[PDB]
Amino acid sequence: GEELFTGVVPILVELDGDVNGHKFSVRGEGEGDATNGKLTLKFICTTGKLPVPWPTLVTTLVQCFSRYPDHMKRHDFFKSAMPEGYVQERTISFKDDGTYKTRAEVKFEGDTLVNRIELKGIDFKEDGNILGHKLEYNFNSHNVYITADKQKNGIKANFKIRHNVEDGSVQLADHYQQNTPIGDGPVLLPDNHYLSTQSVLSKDPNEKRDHMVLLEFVTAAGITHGMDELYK
Repeated sequence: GEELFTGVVPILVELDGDVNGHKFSVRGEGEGDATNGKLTLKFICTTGKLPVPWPTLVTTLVQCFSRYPDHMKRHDFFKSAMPEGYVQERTISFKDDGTYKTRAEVKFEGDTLVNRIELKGIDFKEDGNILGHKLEYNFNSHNVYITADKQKNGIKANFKIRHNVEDGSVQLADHYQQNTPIGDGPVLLPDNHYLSTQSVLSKDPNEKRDHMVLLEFVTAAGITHGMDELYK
């Protein structure tokens, strides 16, 4: 629940990936401040060079750090499933290109929130925008649309990421998401709402390994009932 997220929380991220047979690993570390909706992480490709553009991994690499406004806190499934955690699964369909399938478990290991991911990508084009590394190193702002999945006792989400391509075009990545709690504990199943997400990508000038520094802000919105500041 909310009590685990009231301060600054250390984060660890571990990804094992395989895209068109190219195997790679990513590790990240940082901290999250759910009260302000802020995440700061640094990621390293521990196997060498990354075979895909860093931006294509941003969404895969802990929505429990979203800032839910006071009047919406009963719609925060992610924190309600902690510390035991949840499984997050996605299909990410890159328009005119391949598909990522991801499975992650997000849970606390003591004081640390840990996101452990497996990623499998198939059907990518050798000189498409992904395997051809034609995406700009930046990120746009997007909304993540959430709805309850009573039958799986969790949530579904959908959104479309727009990756800037170096030639001025846009590479769409359609996201279909499911989250299911780990274990049988009670959870909060929300009304429809969304997460507004901003991200800033940068580099550590003293880092020689292939890496990504990330700052992210995430707030929940889309429900108005109970927000008295909106009356007048």
